[PDB]
Amino acid sequence: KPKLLYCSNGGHFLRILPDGTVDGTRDRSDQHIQLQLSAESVGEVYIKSTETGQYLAMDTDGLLYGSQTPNEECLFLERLEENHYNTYISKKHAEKNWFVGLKKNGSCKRGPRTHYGQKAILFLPLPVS
Repeated sequence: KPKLLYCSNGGHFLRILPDGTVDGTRDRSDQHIQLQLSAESVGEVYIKSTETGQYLAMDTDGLLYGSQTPNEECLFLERLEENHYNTYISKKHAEKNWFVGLKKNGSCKRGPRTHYGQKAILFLPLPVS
């Protein structure tokens, strides 16, 4: 089943627009916030927009963007945090410890500006319903 990824930080939902853009919206009713989480290997996943077929991927500069094709930049390490929040780490830049995160305003928080402990890197997976 598809999910909604909520960021405790601004109380935003992870969104990927068809223009490749990735930000956060508070509108639980937006079509571009439903994603399908795919397990590639163990602890690894693919995050995909059910609407556009876009994959969430992270550039070399730590910027989030939507990808038309599944690739290296699209895998993330899924971590279940003790508080029952999830964290996602770019697999390509794991050694850098670059996370998926959103500012409080809902803007994408760049991978190297993120860090463990931040509220911007804690997501909660919700039912679309």
